Amino acid sequence: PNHPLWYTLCDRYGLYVVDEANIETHGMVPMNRLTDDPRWLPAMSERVTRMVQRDRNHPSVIIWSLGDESGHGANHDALYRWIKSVDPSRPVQYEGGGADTTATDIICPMYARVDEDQPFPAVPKWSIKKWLSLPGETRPLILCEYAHAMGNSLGGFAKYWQAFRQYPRLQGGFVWDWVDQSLIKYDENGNPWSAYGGDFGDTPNDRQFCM
Amino acid sequence: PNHPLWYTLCDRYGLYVVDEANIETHGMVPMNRLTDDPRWLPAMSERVTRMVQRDRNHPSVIIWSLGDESGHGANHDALYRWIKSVDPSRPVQYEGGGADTTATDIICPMYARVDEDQPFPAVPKWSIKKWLSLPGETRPLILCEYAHAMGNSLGGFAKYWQAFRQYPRLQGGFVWDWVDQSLIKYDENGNPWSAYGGDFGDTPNDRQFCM
Ligand SMILES: CC(C)S[C@@H]1O[C@H](CO)[C@H](O)[C@H](O)[C@H]1O
Ligand SMILES: CC(C)S[C@@H]1O[C@H](CO)[C@H](O)[C@H](O)[C@H]1O
Ligand code: NA
Ligand code: NA
Ligand code: NA
Ligand code: NA
Repeated sequence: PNHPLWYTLCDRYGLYVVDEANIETHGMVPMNRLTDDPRWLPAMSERVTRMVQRDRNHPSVIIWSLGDESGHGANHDALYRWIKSVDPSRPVQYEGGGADTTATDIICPMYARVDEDQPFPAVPKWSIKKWLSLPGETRPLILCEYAHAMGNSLGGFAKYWQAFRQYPRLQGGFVWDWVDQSLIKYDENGNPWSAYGGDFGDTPNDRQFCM
Repeated sequence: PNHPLWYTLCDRYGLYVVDEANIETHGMVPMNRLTDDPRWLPAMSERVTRMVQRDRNHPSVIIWSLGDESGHGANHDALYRWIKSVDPSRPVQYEGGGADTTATDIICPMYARVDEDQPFPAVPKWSIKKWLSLPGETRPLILCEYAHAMGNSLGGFAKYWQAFRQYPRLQGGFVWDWVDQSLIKYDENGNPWSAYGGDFGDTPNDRQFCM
């Protein structure tokens, strides 16, 4: 959840918001180790429930999200239903565990390609065009993340937009991401320069991946 | 319906057969002028019912078809339901009126392209990949006719097969068609040659379109 003024500005200027619970357990092995564990349900529940209690009156918020990259655990299904019960006015989405689990109203993959399948075991990233028509599938698809804009990037961006415009159930996505997470450091003469991972003696680090 | 031995040979050699009623009203304006007219229901009904009565014990017959290029009329709906009632063992298909009407269990377009939409009013031929995922659509898609093999043709055939293999609900199609409808004529010297439309003094004619 963002600084409260963010929603006020989105209400007034006009932007659709996905408001997202502060839950990410990316580094766990497997990713759902905590989210499938009932002992972590209390802690997870408060990150979801308290977000809804704070932000449910903002018109800019159109979609709730259970968090990010925490696999798919029974705790997600429980909190999905909690939101659906408390606030019927907004769809709930969540990408973890393969982007099309029972904890999501929207097929919301990250970095699924337009035409190319990436058939990873357990959590495949189908071509988005293919994903829509999988046997029994009926939901809209909106990429929670796509077109990773790291450095000299956004190659193939037009391929997404051609597809979004051709397929009714391909309803767009959220580019990753808005702003480089570089930090200011200063040389011996006080001149500022942009620093990334590792530049503060931080180790292990993931270098320029913050930008 | 074919010569009765055909089905015997398909039973024994092993070919899947679509058995199709002898109903085609292509030249009507609009195409459904007779098939939507209850006056023509009796004539139509016999072409469907007597086919099913004849061929229903052949294992090679896996799908019933209500005919060809006769638009979509209420008579199709009645006869679709008749077959479903009398023979639940086989899906019923029919392409007329846009290939995805209430008279077909299978989206069965003719000459719909792989990636390119052709958005004709009333009867669009969507990209087959796009067609599968239209809001609310869940049926399998098998082209009743594709890859018109007229003369030096079948360019882009590989594109169909790539899509068939990638998409579960794209379950293939029927090439148009098997054998040139040329007829043997003889010249002044009694030498045989292959003839097409118009070569018998027949007019109006559609020339080489029979091949
Ligand atoms: C590097 C991948 C295995 S994880 C990948 O890292 C990215 C780096 O910017 C983003 O954080 C994405 O959300 C994440 O899926
Ligand atoms: C020419 C189109 C307007 S109709 C087109 O003609 C073809 C000619 O071989 C085939 O008969 C197809 O079945 C038919 O759709
Ligand atoms: Na769209
Ligand atoms: Na990053
Ligand atoms: Na297929
Ligand atoms: Na022909």
